[PDB]
Amino acid sequence: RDISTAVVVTTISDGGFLDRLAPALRDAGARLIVIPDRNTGPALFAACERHRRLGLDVVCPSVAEQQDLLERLAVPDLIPYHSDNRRNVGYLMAWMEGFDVIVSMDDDNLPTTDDFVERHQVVCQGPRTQPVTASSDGWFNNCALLEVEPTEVFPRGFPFHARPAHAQARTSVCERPADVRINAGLWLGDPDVDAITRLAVRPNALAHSGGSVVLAEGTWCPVNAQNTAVHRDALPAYYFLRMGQPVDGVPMERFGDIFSGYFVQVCAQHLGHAVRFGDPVVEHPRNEHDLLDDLHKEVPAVRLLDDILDHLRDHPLEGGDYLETYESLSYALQEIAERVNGRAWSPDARAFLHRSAHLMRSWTGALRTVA
Amino acid sequence: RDISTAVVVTTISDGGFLDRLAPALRDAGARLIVIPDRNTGPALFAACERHRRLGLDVVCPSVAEQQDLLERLAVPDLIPYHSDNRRNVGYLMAWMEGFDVIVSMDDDNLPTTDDFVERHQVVCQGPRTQPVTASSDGWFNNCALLEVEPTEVFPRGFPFHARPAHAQARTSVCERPADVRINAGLWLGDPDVDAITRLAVRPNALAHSGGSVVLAEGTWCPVNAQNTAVHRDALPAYYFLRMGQPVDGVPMERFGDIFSGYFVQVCAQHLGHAVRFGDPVVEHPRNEHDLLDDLHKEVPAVRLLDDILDHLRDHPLEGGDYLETYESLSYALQEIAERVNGRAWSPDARAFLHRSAHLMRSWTGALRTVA
Amino acid sequence: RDISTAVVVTTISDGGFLDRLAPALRDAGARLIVIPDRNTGPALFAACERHRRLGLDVVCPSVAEQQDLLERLAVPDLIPYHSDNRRNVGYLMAWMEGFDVIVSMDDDNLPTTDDFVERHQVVCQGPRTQPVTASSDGWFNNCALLEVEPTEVFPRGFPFHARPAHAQARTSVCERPADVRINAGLWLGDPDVDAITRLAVRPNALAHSGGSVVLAEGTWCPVNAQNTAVHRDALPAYYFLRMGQPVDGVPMERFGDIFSGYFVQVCAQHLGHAVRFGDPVVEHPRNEHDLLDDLHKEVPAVRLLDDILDHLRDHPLEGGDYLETYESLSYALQEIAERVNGRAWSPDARAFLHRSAHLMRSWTGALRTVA
Amino acid sequence: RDISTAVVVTTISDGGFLDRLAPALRDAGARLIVIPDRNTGPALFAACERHRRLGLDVVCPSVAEQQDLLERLAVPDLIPYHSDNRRNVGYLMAWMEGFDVIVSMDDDNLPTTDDFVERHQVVCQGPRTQPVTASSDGWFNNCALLEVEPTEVFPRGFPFHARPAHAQARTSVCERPADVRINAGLWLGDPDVDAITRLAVRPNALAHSGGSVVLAEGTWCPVNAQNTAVHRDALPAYYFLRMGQPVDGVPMERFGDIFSGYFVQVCAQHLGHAVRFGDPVVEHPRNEHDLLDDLHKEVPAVRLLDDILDHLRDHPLEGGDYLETYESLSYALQEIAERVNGRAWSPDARAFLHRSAHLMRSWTGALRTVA
Ligand SMILES: C[C@@H]1O[C@H](OP(=O)(O)OP(=O)(O)OC[C@H]2O[C@@H](n3cnc4c(=O)[nH]c(N)nc43)[C@H](O)[C@@H]2O)[C@@H](O)[C@H](O)[C@@H]1O
Ligand SMILES: C[C@@H]1O[C@H](OP(=O)(O)OP(=O)(O)OC[C@H]2O[C@@H](n3cnc4c(=O)[nH]c(N)nc43)[C@H](O)[C@@H]2O)[C@@H](O)[C@H](O)[C@@H]1O
Ligand SMILES: C[C@@H]1O[C@H](OP(=O)(O)OP(=O)(O)OC[C@H]2O[C@@H](n3cnc4c(=O)[nH]c(N)nc43)[C@H](O)[C@@H]2O)[C@@H](O)[C@H](O)[C@@H]1O
Ligand SMILES: C[C@@H]1O[C@H](OP(=O)(O)OP(=O)(O)OC[C@H]2O[C@@H](n3cnc4c(=O)[nH]c(N)nc43)[C@H](O)[C@@H]2O)[C@@H](O)[C@H](O)[C@@H]1O
Ligand SMILES: [Mn+2]
Ligand SMILES: [Mn+2]
Ligand SMILES: [Mn+2]
Ligand SMILES: [Mn+2]
Repeated sequence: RDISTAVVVTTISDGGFLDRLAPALRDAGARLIVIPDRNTGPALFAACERHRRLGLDVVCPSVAEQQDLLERLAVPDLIPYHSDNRRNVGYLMAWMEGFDVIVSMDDDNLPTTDDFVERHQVVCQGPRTQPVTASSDGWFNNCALLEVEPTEVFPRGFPFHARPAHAQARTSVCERPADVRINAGLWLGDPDVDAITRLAVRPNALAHSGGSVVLAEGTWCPVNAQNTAVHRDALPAYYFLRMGQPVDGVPMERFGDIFSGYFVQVCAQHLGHAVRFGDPVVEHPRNEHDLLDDLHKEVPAVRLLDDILDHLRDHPLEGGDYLETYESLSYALQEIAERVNGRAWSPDARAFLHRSAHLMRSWTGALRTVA
Repeated sequence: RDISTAVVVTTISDGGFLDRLAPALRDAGARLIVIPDRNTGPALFAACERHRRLGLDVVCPSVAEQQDLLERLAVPDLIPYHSDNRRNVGYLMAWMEGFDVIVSMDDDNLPTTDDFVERHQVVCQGPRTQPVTASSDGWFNNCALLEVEPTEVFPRGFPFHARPAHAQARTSVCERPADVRINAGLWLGDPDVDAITRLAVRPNALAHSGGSVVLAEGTWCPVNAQNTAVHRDALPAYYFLRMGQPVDGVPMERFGDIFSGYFVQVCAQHLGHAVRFGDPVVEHPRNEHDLLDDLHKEVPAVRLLDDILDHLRDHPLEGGDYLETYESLSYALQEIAERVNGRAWSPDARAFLHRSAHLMRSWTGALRTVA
Repeated sequence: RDISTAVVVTTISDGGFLDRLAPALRDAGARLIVIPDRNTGPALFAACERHRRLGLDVVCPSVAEQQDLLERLAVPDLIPYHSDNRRNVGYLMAWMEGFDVIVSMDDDNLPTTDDFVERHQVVCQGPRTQPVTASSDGWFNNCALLEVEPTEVFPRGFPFHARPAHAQARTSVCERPADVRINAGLWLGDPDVDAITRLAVRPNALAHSGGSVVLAEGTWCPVNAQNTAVHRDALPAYYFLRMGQPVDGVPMERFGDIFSGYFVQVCAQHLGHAVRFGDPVVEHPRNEHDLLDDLHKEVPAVRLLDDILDHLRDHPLEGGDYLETYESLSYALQEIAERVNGRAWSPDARAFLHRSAHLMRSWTGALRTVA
Repeated sequence: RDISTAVVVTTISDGGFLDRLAPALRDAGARLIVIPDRNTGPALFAACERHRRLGLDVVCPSVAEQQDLLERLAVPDLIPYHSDNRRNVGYLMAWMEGFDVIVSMDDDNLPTTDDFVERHQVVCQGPRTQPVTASSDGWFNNCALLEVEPTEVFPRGFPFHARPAHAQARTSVCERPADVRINAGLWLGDPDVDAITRLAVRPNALAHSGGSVVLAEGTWCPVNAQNTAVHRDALPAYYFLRMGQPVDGVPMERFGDIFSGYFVQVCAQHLGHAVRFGDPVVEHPRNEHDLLDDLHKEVPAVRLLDDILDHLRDHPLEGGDYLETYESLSYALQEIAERVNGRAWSPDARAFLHRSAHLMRSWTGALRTVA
């Protein structure tokens, strides 16, 4: 059977990134779902049509076409505008059309090898006994698989409480049954670190030297949405969380895929599935960012992430598939919002988990409508 | 059958208010459930024991006894301390002990007649054809039943959008079947107005001249918790909402009973029940308050109340009893939080309804545990 | 003896208000300085030219002409756009051109009599023995000069702490030397009350029945900028204060003329000058406003006004003219910002008085440049 | 020639740090001024008396003695409690008593050599031709004088915009006249980096390998208050800035010595004086800190520091001594607060520079009172 792959990219650029992204996608026959926004210029639509007649199966639904679909599914207020949260439209469209693989990318992640789509098809491998990687502290640093200067770094969304003692953790590999459903490809150039790390050492990923790994049950690593393949069964749990909720009056941002990466990861391991890190590797000539503005956006989420990850360890989930498990996860987040203690847990911070949980069940309700 | 009545009062005073509250409660054999807090002095416990040996069936469970009960019901974080929200403990205790009538009062509401408890027993009257009062605009002003100087006023929690045109509304009385389950007694001296009205005209309620009324379906009026009797069947919907959630960064307060008054009211009319206003009347020598501080607390809730009340009109509910209806109301509030539009509906304002809905279902879950 | 009058109005309307404002100004030969903004449509410029051809000495400098003037005076950042603070440009222009009387008005205040300009010329009367009105509590309610329904009201900016006991205050009139330099004309229709009063009673001013008064030293009343004449000597202290400073994170608005009215009033009394209230009376068909939004804007300033007014009584001022006295007042506000105590005096609230003081001295610095 | 040295430390510890701090201070006959706070336990007072009997000239004035002193100098509200800002009391006391050298330290900075006081006496050296260090980019990284693992770091308060291109900057040493008035000793163990750096790489200072340098005019480096000697002439410009002012609603902290270090540095260079970095080196077993809480406190100041430093380059100062120059700097900060542009410059951020400027002049006013 032929594996179908759909690449999802939301962007506000002029479409010039298609010149380097299309070749690997066009040669493999994969579909590219470009999600524009209201603040997206008309040059993107002209760039999609130019690459469409070059052989690329690219679609670029206008904001009017996106809103009509979301209104038919009784979720007109779920996905906001002027935000990269609109990539959920691409997730939904690729899921309705029955694609096997959904590859989430940004407009500044460019494949480096011809087998980019083939490597991401590993999420359709199925269960089989394979070498699995476990860590004594329950955390794995995927940036250790890369050659990074000037010093060692951690990925964005990695819990800070476990960073100092992670160097003494024991990494072991064992032959165990595993079912890879999420494949987080690595990145060269500017690695996916938080604004804290980028402001401190300005890391530069030189090469991919560690190969690929599959994480065992209990070993976690943050998964982003800039070079990540998700099997269609696991896609219901890959909802990009809506940002903007204030923490002590400071609205959070840039962590929509940090939560989605951990949410689909804890849902996968509950269902006997695993997350893979490594190939395919992409180039990340990162778009220009105000690093102090990125820091101001991420800190509200960083202040809560360690506590959320700690409570998720002690909260067992229920469900037979990803829809039931993700909805069970949403109820667990509401229980965590009331038991967690900390100086950063103001009433607006606790209410952030409650509104997020409602939006998660609103996302699953839309998927159950098309199904 | 003898009707059982339990009066619930949470306070941080020294207990001197018992000298005028006990006579009407003691002569009727009603129980008084005083709910202290961590910021409550020991003089209250000595005042309860002094009145207990005078004939009053008064109980004053310590914060250790309250927390033990709430922990046994799997709700240790539901009711916060240093807040008048602890009156929910009195609601829960009176409901577990099987009291027919639950009368919510404050420590500055003093009965004026000997039949205070007997008048509040009207919530056990049952269904019968009685004169019911309807208004063309769907709103009733209970302060019009009082002689107020220097001008006409509206009760606290009355929607502001309907105040200017309420004078032209048509009030009609018709003989219809009604089942009174909530009785909001009126107040003399300082009436229950919002800080806007109290700062503007400083109203003084002189006498109760309008008698008593029972409101028909579609006619609403805010119900407070300072002189209100609730039948035990309707008590599950009388949960005092938790305050402190910020609206555009400003934490709301003083509207815990505004929401509970409207919530139990919309739940009652869905179940074919009605709300009564009038006797018994109490004196309100209001405690000393910083009126500008009261205003700063109420404004965050005032900015949202009109929109919430508008959407509740167009949202039909489900349920066979008050537990099912209140839980259905909690889900309706979450749908309203995403459809409502307005300048005051910041992400923290929308998340206020989501966390409140979770706390409402957490309150119903505790009632289902003892049941 | 040849008195010149310039009227200052800043607006974002289409200029239709000129149809009822021009006749009284055109017959008296007074100049109208209309200050447009960036959010002002082009119809206002066409309305000014249409009325200019009818005989009205009206000027309407574009935002480019305003910014060039403010840049030549080394104050390019003093006056913001998208704000009614731009009336300070009109204050500055009328002062540079040597006008004797500067009448501050809004686009919804319309004269009711033909002698509108002549009555406002009372600020050029000079010192003389005249009936002077004093109050035992130090406050005068100018709304008592009007017939107001449905109840008695207080003007916007009146201290709330002195309202309840003001009815017991003794009002006496004596023949004393006085020099009227500020004349606050009254308003029919919608009186100038705060949002607290307008939301509570919705006042309607029927007629001007109390005549005119001149307040003694030690008797204060807030002076707005919608129908107020200021002598050119007192104009340097009439700087419309810049709004937007947060108080506990809540930005203040609608009180720029409340401070300017009190500031020019305490400066005038220090120099032996007085404030007049009464004629000329204008009609105020108030523009449409979101009253709950007006409340949310005014509360931050209302929380601090009573304390600021109390300290201005204890603080003696220095200076020989309005420029020196206004600067001395600016330093006094900085001393008050550190000695005042209260729950509403967060660090941002105290810093509001410091930035306001610098902007006051920046306004006087620009006036010293043209002089 | 008979040089007096007073060490200033404010602390809430139990006084155990005196065991390792007294020997170097006691052998040199220097005075130790310990400034307790309201949240300081009584064990500190017992530790000071225990070390006083051992020969250490240590004083520990109670909060009542501090407040009496600050009240006599007409500055009772300048220095808040429950804050390390109370070291300004120690700065004031050491200045009133005529000490030549004022060494600012914290309770976790411990001398490593016997000549600790003698090395800090370099601020009494006077003008002479000496090796002076200049940098092409105008910045010097004093952490480059240390052996730091695992990677190169920048000191706390170093501008982030100049960090990437600083490696390409040219460092030259020339024989020029210089007058050292501030000597910033270095620190082993935990270096003085911001929370961004400490969270990212967790630096560890191994040894002092770069020697000592004296910076030229136009070469800046942040100066902290944990191991810094200031000549008594330069002490008036060393006022520890008061924290707590919100930036976009987020109160700043931990940067009181970042401003004081830059302020005393720009004042010294205007007067022909210089700043020295190097010996004496102290050990810094840093007190336990919540690093994410340190980050949440520092970000508000980090968002504004690069812009403030850029404008201080363009702003010329006036004055003959440090008092006149510091006051001239205070007025310069007010001009900068209105001309600076950026996303982080909300009204509360601009007003922070205005209230800080008034507090700077309030500090100089108290110094002019004792003089
Ligand atoms: C931002 C976070 O870090 C990393 O990206 P990081 O290089 O920082 O961020 P960028 O790669 O610059 O931006 C991520 C994507 O968001 C798109 N985008 C930006 N603004 C908008 C907008 O207003 N609307 C829409 N529809 N799209 C928008 C942008 O074109 C790009 O495809 C990644 O791991 C993830 O993007 C993650 O969420
Ligand atoms: C406040 C609102 O307006 C009206 O009251 P309004 O006279 O303003 O307010 P009060 O009658 O002064 O206070 C209401 C009740 O709250 C209690 N209370 C106050 N502070 C605390 C505290 O920290 N803990 C606890 N456990 N109790 C507290 C107080 O003793 C009294 O019984 C009424 O309609 C309702 O109380 C409504 O919620
Ligand atoms: C507003 C306060 O209450 C009372 O007025 P109140 O009827 O509420 O307010 P209005 O009369 O509706 O508005 C006051 C004036 O502000 C102008 N204005 C409104 N928005 C803008 C804007 O963005 N830019 C500029 N340049 N002008 C603006 C408006 O056209 C009118 O001339 C009075 O006492 C005083 O105006 C006082 O300041
Ligand atoms: C804190 C900043 O970073 C670096 O220190 P950093 O190790 O972080 O901070 P610490 O050395 O832990 O604390 C600095 C000093 O503040 C004192 N302190 C802490 N809390 C209080 C309090 O509530 N009141 C008073 N009076 N003192 C207090 C503490 O005992 C110690 O002497 C240095 O460069 C500077 O201290 C700088 O200001
Ligand atoms: Mn990117
Ligand atoms: Mn009360
Ligand atoms: Mn108006
Ligand atoms: Mn330290």
